Amino acid sequence: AMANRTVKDAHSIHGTNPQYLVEKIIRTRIYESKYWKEECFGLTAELVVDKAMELRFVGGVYGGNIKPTPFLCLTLKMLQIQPEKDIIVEFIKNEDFKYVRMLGALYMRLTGTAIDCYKYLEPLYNDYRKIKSQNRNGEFELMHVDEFIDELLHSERVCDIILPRLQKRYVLEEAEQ
Amino acid sequence: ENDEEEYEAWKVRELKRIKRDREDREALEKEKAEIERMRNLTEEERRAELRAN
Repeated sequence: AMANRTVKDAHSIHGTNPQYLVEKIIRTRIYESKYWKEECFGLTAELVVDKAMELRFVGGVYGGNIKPTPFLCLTLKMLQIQPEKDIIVEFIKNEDFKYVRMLGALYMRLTGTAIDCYKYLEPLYNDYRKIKSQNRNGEFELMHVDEFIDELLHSERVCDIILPRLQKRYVLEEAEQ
Repeated sequence: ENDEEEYEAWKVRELKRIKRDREDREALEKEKAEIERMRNLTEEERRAELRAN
């Protein structure tokens, strides 16, 4: 249970414990999962690097039993350990691993400043590579990176996490000096 | 070769995205312009009042 707690040095995100951005029962299903118990034991950002490179698809939960995908497990792990902006930006900027890129993107959308969200997610609209997506049913669907990015910037919920409210760019620009 | 049509499929997606974002942007432009017009109208009438009375 202690190994599942948010790291001692971590500060609050959007007024709360960063893990609480994920639904209570979703967290519980993650902690219980085979993937989390075997592949997410440890509190290090390097762990996330190694496992992220092994991601084969995006997704949230699937089935009426609410099973987490690896993607969602790593996302929670990231909330728990709160890696530094540098690594997240590296995840995003990297051109070789699309799933790493999307993992960094979702995390940036969940925890970053409005500015950083637009700055780092918007250029990813150019990225039209095909991606594997596991829907709520457990069915695999073809998708494209830029569509995921669009969902991150214009949807209420992605990968079964409710996205924290994000100001429209025009408002942040009108706020600019 | 065939992935040229993948680039074409992206173009279309991006254009839909641009049209949508452009419409939202204009809608909020129009709102802000209206607010500001009202603010200007108020300020002009205030100065008019002071000169008048």
